[PDB]
Amino acid sequence: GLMVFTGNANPALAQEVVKILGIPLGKAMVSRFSDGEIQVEIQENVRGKDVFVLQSTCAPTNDNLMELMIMVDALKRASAGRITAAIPYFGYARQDRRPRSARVAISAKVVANMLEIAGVERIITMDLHADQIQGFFDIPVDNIYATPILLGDLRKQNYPDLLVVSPDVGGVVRARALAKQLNCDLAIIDKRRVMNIIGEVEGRTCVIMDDMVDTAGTLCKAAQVLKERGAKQVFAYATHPVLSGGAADRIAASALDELVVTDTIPLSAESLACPKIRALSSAGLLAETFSRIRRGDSVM
Amino acid sequence: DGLMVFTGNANPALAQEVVKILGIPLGKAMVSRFSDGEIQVEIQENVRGKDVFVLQSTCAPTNDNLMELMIMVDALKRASAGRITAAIPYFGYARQDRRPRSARVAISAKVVANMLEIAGVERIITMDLHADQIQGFFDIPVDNIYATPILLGDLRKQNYPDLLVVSPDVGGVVRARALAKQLNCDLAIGEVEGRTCVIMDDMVDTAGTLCKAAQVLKERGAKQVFAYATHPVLSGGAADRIAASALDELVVTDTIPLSAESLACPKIRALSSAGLLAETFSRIRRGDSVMSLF
Amino acid sequence: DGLMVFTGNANPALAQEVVKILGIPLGKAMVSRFSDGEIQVEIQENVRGKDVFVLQSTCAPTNDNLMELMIMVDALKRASAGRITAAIPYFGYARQDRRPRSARVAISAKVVANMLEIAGVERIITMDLHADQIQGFFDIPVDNIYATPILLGDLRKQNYPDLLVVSPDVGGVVRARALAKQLNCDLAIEGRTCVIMDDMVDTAGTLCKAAQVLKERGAKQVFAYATHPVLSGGAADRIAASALDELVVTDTIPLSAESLACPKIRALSSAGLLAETFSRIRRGDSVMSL
Ligand SMILES: Nc1ncnc2c1ncn2[C@@H]1O[C@H](COP(=O)(O)O)[C@@H](O)[C@H]1O
Ligand SMILES: Nc1ncnc2c1ncn2[C@@H]1O[C@H](COP(=O)(O)O)[C@@H](O)[C@H]1O
Ligand SMILES: Nc1ncnc2c1ncn2[C@@H]1O[C@H](COP(=O)(O)O)[C@@H](O)[C@H]1O
Repeated sequence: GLMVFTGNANPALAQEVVKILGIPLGKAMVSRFSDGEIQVEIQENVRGKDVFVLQSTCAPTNDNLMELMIMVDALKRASAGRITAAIPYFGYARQDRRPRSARVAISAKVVANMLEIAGVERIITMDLHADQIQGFFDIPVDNIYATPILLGDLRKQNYPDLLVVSPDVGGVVRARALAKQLNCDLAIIDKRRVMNIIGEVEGRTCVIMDDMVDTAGTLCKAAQVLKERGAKQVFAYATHPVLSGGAADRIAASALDELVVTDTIPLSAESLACPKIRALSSAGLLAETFSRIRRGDSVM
Repeated sequence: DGLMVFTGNANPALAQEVVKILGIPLGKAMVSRFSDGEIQVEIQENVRGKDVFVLQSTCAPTNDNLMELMIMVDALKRASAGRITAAIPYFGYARQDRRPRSARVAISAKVVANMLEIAGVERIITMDLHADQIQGFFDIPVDNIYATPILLGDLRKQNYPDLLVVSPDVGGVVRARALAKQLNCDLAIGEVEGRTCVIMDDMVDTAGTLCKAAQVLKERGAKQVFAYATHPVLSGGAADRIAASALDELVVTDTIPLSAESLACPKIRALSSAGLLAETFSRIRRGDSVMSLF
Repeated sequence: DGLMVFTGNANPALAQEVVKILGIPLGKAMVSRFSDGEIQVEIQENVRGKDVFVLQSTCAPTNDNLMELMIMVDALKRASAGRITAAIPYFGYARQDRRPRSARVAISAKVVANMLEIAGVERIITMDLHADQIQGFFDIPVDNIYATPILLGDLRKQNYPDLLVVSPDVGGVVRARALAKQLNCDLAIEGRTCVIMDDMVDTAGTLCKAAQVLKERGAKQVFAYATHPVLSGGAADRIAASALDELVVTDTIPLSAESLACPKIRALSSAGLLAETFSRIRRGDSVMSL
């Protein structure tokens, strides 16, 4: 019953997922017409099958979302038994509210509604930006943590004298949790009119952990501030390597020693040319989730 | 009064011309991008209880323009707009209106219909919808307006001798004979020598079909060949192949903005659909008959 | 196994033949009328957890046959059917699929799509749907099957001399070339045997004009094939009197008394094609492979 299809966002990652699952990748043309409208054709029988669609909605965001939307409709109309959208990086997640009642959209909610009306029956996502996005859906949402992958690597590196750093006074909650888990010290960076650091950073190898890195502006600003307070090294772990706005070259010039990321969003040719950026494989964690959910489907 | 018109980046010049005719300013909005390319939207004006029309064709880039419309509609809805009408002169994805011999494809135009309704769109205005059945993909009111008064207006103005209407296709003889009956001239699909031939389509994309017909018609001795179409999709080497073709001119509307290479091509002339849209909006606002116009 | 098939009054005989082929009994139901003419339905056996198919063309009397299907679906749903599929070989209201230029009309085919879905229908099976765009009126899966195999089966079965596929209307000239290609014969818009193929026949007006103007101008024989025999308002008389040599149709709509009487009208069984479609769907096999 289990089938897996992919869009163009992450096709290599999907091949690794099905490899582990011991199944072939479902065949589909996912392409464009001459005018740039999305052309999709499911090129095998999906009738009554349990279908997973692996497509992060990373850049180009709207294209990847519409690829997903259209694939879902084709699968629905071809009478798939069940449709799951596996969206490791969730595009528009950062637009989850209207700050100070600004006349903006709650885009994460539009996307939620979009997927539901296309006929998506459940969501799998990774390190979702805000827990509250789960309530934008009236269908089941499974949010998986890539923390094991990242902590796995950080441990292999055996850094002395490890210290977790919270870049801002947001995730102090989560930074203490990480520091408790590796039982090391915690330091916090903040700006009161980035100036203040509480906890001495002097002899420390500092580590920063995040859901995503975008421009890398925060990571790189934090890293300097740490080397300015004597830090030996600064390392950044992040699940989703968005890496827009000349981030790779900003990283290249920074006080940051290394950026470790997941392969949810494949690396640019620029990023692959950047020795400070290194990827880890999220495929095993994805396959394990697909298998747990599949087990549930065969209960009834 | 109460009426407001907004626009994304699909067709800004058309929007400006529409509001000029309406006698109102364009609604203030930032429709932009974040560094990662996700759409950035803020309504920069009060819209509470207002009768809001969003003017955005879902032309290329199709998905970006559709999502701008989606996100603007959400922004407006949450800012408590009284009513939201999507004015989509060119409806992208309209050609995916079925599954051919039931191939395992999407009915994309239905997906988009569902998306707009779920975002909070209450009414649709569109021009020369590729398929009339698309009106049935919606459960909200759909007004399909026609560029015929513009295109026929201009064609009649030209005052061509020995005027003959041609269906380039076969799946177009119905519309073509209706057009022939309205111009009272003969119809070809027929006899052609010595006569000025006119083709009317709702759409022009690559022009491959268009230009082939012009060639064939001339071979059989057509005096001149003219083409009239509402929507200038015009990809990818369309403008170039129209230039190099037996086609004397191609007249279109401005529902899709012309490219640089299309603006360079001296055979492509574009007519404003702005008057047609503005009168439509205006009639809708007063409850007057829209049908009348066509 | 967990498969159940019920019929309304639109096509009882056909449903019995489908069900005979499948090797199962027809589902026990009363589908009838109260004294005032309101639909009376009771499901007279247990359906819970079962995979229920209802076979009902919404041919004339359209609204009664449509309302029978609505009421049956509701009763089945409330009797906890595991799943409901409406098998509607002829889909009534299919010709109302748009609003023409200057007409304040309903898109009735869509009202019907909405009705069916709100009743609890989960999957549609239909035959030679009049406009493919109707599939987009539903947000449930729709399987449109073709009667070409049973029509072409019969056509080849009588080895007509000098066969020529004819397109009568300008509309379906495209698929007329696709038919000719499949029989490897010519296409027309003389002294040959002409076959016309169609989705349906209603008044037979255009068929009969076509048959005449083919005959006037030469043709040996004229034969017509159409899946759906609607055949309303004088159709049988118009056909008897026409240049047609035979009209061949399927049994998705049972022949009225007048059509039965007309020796030019011959009906083929669609039961094997419906029964194969049910099995393939049930097994998860591909339908379009047919
Ligand atoms: N794709 C994006 N890229 C950069 N910034 C964004 C994006 N989407 C939303 N934002 C901004 O980030 C803010 C939310 O950030 P936060 O306060 O950290 O949850 C929103 O108010 C937006 O202005
Ligand atoms: N954006 C597009 N550009 C070109 N062809 C398309 C597009 N969308 C759909 N089609 C195809 O064009 C055909 C519809 O054209 P028509 O036969 O004129 O209705 C279908 O086979 C579609 O798959
Ligand atoms: N039950 C019906 N009988 C006859 N004509 C119809 C019916 N329903 C709709 N129509 C009209 O038939 C035309 C399309 O049908 P067709 O000629 O089969 O393509 C439209 O102009 C409809 O208004």
